[PDB]
Amino acid sequence: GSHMKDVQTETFSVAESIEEISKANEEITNQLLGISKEMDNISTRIESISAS
Amino acid sequence: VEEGTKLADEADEKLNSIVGAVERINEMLQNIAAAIEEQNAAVDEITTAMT
Repeated sequence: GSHMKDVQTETFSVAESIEEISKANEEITNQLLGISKEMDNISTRIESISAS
Repeated sequence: VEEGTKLADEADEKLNSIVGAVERINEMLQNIAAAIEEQNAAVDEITTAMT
């Protein structure tokens, strides 16, 4: 298989890329949780400012 | 004595009218003293809020 010597170079590049995306979309999902909590802190505080 | 008793009976009425009138001033002044206790409670409520 002459061109399978290139199909490994291609499928290596996709396999190394997709595995970075797989932890990077977990790093983003973690950041979205931390933002959500901090917007809830802003939300909570603007209610205390409304009562003040 | 005719015009001494006339002016003195008018000075009686105009001075017994002061013993009520400056007591009516006093009654109003006790009512602004009572309002100062509310301003002190209210500014203490505003100060803990602004802090």
